[PDB]
Amino acid sequence: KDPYFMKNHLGSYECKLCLTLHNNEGSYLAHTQGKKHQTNLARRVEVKKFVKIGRPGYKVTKQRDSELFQIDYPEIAEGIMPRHRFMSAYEQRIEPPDRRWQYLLMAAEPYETIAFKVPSREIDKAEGKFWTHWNRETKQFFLQ
Amino acid sequence: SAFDLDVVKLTAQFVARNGRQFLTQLMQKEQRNYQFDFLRPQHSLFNYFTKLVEQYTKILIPPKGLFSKLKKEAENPREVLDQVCYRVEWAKFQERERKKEEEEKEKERVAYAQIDWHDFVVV
Amino acid sequence: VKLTAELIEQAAQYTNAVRDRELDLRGYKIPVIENLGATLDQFDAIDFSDNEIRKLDGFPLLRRLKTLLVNNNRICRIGEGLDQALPCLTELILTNNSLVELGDLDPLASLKSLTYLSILRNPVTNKKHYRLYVIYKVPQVRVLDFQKVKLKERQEAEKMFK
Amino acid sequence: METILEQQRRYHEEKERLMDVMAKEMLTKKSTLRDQINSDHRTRAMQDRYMEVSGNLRDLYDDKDGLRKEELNAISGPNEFAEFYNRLKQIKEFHRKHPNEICVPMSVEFEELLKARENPSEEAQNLVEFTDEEGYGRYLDLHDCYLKYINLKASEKLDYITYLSIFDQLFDIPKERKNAEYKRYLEMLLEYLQDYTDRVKPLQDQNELFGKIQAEFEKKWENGTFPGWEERAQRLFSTKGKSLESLDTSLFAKNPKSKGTKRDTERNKDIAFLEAQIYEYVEILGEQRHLTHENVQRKQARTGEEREEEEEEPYWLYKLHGLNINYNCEICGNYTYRGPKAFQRHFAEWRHAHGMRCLGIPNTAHFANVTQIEDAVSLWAKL
Amino acid sequence: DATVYVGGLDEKVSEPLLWELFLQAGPVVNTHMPKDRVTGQHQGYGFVEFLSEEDADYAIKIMNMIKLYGKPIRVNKA
Amino acid sequence: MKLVRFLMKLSHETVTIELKNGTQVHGTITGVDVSMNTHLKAVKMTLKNREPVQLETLSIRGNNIRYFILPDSLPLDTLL
Amino acid sequence: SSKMLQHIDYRMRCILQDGRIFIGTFKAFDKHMNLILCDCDEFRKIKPKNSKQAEREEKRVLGLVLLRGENLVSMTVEGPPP
Amino acid sequence: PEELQKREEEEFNTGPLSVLTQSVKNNTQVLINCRNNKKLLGRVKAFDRHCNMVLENVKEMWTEVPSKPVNKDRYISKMFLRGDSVIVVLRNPLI
RNA sequence: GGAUUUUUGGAGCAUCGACCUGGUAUUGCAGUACCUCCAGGAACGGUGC
Repeated sequence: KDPYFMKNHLGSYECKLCLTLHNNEGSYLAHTQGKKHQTNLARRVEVKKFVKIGRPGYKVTKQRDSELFQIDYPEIAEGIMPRHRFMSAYEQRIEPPDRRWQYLLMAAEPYETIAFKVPSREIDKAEGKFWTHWNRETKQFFLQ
Repeated sequence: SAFDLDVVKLTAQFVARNGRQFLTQLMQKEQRNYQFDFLRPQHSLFNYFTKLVEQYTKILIPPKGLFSKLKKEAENPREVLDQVCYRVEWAKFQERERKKEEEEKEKERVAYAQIDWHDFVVV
Repeated sequence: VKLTAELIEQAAQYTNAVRDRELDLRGYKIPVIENLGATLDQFDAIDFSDNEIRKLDGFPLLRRLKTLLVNNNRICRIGEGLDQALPCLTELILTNNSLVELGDLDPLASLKSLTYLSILRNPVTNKKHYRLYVIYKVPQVRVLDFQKVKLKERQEAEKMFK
Repeated sequence: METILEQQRRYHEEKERLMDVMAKEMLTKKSTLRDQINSDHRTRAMQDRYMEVSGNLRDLYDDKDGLRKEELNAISGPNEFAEFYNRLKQIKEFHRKHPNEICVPMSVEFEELLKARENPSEEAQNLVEFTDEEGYGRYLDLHDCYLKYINLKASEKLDYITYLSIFDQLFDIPKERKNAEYKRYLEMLLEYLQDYTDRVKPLQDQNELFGKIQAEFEKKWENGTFPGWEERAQRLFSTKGKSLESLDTSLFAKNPKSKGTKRDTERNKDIAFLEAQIYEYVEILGEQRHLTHENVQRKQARTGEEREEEEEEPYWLYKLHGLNINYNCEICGNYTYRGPKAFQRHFAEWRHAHGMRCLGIPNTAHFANVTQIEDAVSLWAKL
Repeated sequence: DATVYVGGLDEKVSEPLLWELFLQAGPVVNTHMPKDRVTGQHQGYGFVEFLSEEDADYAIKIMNMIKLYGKPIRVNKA
Repeated sequence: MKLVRFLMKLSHETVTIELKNGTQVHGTITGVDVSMNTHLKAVKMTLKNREPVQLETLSIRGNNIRYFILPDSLPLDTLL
Repeated sequence: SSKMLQHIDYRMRCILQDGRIFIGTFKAFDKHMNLILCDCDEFRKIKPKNSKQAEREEKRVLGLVLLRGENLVSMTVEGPPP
Repeated sequence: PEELQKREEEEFNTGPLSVLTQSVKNNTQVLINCRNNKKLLGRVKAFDRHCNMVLENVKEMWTEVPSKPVNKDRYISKMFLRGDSVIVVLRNPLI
């Protein structure tokens, strides 16, 4: 099984390892033994479906600070922290018109997501690890 | 960078012999027309250099060799081996805590990328 | 440029004209002689021509050495531990030096096997009774400055400085 | 010089770096016995260096008590600091950064990937302290001791198994006399056993163990360490029994017991100390002796092949294509080219275009064979 | 200044395809795609040199939201 | 069978070759030929009533070697 | 093997049967344990035959020396090729 | 070949070295005399035509004058003795 | 690599180099043992028996 000897479109034999040609069949088998042929041979989804959704009543309180929202949540009995994220109003269930604002929504696993619309462009940061906290001893979330 | 390091070491040696927070040997030198940019906290080296002053606190300890002599760290290899084993156990516990924090961050990233972002409720 | 093991290993070591192993180290201007123990006692003559050695000291223990060439240098002082490092030293070429006082040859008399000496072209030889002091200091030297010792010179050396 | 401020802080930083290196050596896992023995020897050398540094820093406290009254005084302060700053106001023309103020002790106490050895321990080798038959503490060489025992006994009726059975005893009857010529071989065997015990565990305190062995030999072995129920009390030096403790206490200070015998406590004390050290080495390293005896039995019970298996463990292409010919191109910064076709291919490339764009000439077909900058500028000005 | 580096492309992308993609924002004078001659596959990076630096900067700043074969293509100044 | 083939199949073995004129060289034998030429590296040679010197390399001939000494951890059945 | 040709053209010291040592540049050898030492020097120790006399070694250089295998005992490497 | 090996075995079993053939048959100790007046007592594990012997657990005894000379002896685990220094070989020693 | 040239073993005397003082002629171009002769003192060393 020689991977270099092939048949051309003229009824001959071609060796692509040394780039040689052979007319008859006796010259292709005799071209493997030699110095040039030897030199050429030597050179070469689960967590989303199991999440319970009961949609309880959230308790969010906003306060205009100057240099902050506080959400009171029940005991979740788990290490999963509620995540906050800022999204646009273009994606909705009914797609209502004149929706060109942004909304910061906080979502948890045993509870529903609470969303607050922000008319301003950029007045704060919606990062989870920058200006957010979640006290598990009192079970209260703070977003600044 | 040897002259700046020597000046920082001299400032850490002169500031460690003070009896108050603001009454030191470097606060009065700033008003004596002496340029000292290593005293401000905005510099990148001063946060190490004041830590070198903490090393001066290591020269200000009573068991550091000023009024007493250490016998467990100087005449007992078994105590040094036990301290090295305790340091290795503390490093292993810190690595396990870092692995647990990385696993918790991965679990939070998996839970945040699987929640529904279309259930909006404005109250 | 200081003297190290690389200057001695890269030097040309061959046979000299006196049928002895000699290593050529001319044109080096070494201010101090050190780390000369890399020869492993396989040489009999060491040349130190055209050097800036101020003092001939820092020599390791070499028993195979039999000739020292310190000519054309600026050696003003001489070391005291020269007999304990070269016990088989016989030839000493200390020509063209900066010796002014007569006390510089007092550590030179510690070598008992020394027979050849060369103190020519030196300021210590310009003073009076220099050859008599050299004969009275080291009596084992037979050839001093390409000249043999004399019986009358030895008698004048033994009579003077009594 | 700040001997109490800078030198003490440098010694504390060196001790902390040595402790961190020892913790990094102890926290890493081991795969071979020789590498573990080398790591233990490096840790013992680092502990000895840290103890020497602590002993050198602990002696720098005589002038500190006299200088503490002037250093902590409020009358002094910025005057000496200004004098030291004026003394350190020399020429700063030596533009050379030195980041090895703290990184050099961190790199000296570390190892490389090709060789797991420290920088002070780079010349250390396990083959200069242990033999090939010992296996770096795996077994003990007892062939020379057996040959010496066969030469001293002057008989060929003692094999290696008989010598291993005779050497396994600790408080039994000896095979030869105590005042015979076997004590000169027993002292050398005790010295070899002490050397093997010191080389098998370099991290253990050898001086404290030697002091404890000397205290056990002085306070216990010299006062009847083997009680009985002539059989009540026996002496190791005099080799005689005793009736009671009072008779042994009266005979301990006797004149034949002090210097009036050939095996008294004045001349035969070193032989008794060597016998006690050999007994302590046999009691402490009995597992290594049992492993060496098992290895000797496995080597004796095997054949020759099993013992041999156990003991072994082109110019023509450059001349035809026009290559290897130096050509200078003054357009692209007088670059070198090793071929006419290669230079013709690199002329219509990105490097020649970036070189010609600095002079202001566009990349066209008229400046393909242009080499000099003046001819290219004349061709650009003519068009 | 007139050359922009385009990265993040798949191996199935070709040089006429990249030229037709780059010609939507401006005519490119040259396009160099480094590829290994041993295997005959691209490296996923290329350099497009335009006729001016301002057009190349506009093509680099206007191709920040391009997606080819599911992969986002990044454009940087070079 | 000749005993030269048993001595030629020895590498990295710490042996001791005692010569004829009171000389004994102990070291790791690195090479052995059919003419009993023992080439060793980093050996210690002791002459008749002389101090034992240390040599980085040595090459003792066959006619000058008088006796040899091998350790006990060397089988003779597989080498013959 | 080729262990004898590995130390060629180096300053080797061959010990003779009479007790002398010839140190020279061993450039050529043969199968009969011969050596062609260029710029060689032979050193022979002399007997003191006294109580306070020390042991000396007289050394004399001869140049190119052809040492046969009947007198050579052991050769040791002493110096690299200059 | 096989005939030369059979001739060598016949010359070792029925020749002058046949007592050496007693050293490898019943594993008996032999006494070999050296050129330096050192008698080696011990059995021979391997031999050849050039009198090269391989001794195992041998004892070499000689006389060294410090007076009267003492019989300083040593014991070797394994040793090899060439045939050039072999002077007299005794099959059955006295003691 | 087992027997005459190499590798399976012959294991107080004589001679030479010097050291130290006196008289004597050659002033000369060459790759070398050596290198004019006589008298006195030696408490210098190497080899063989």
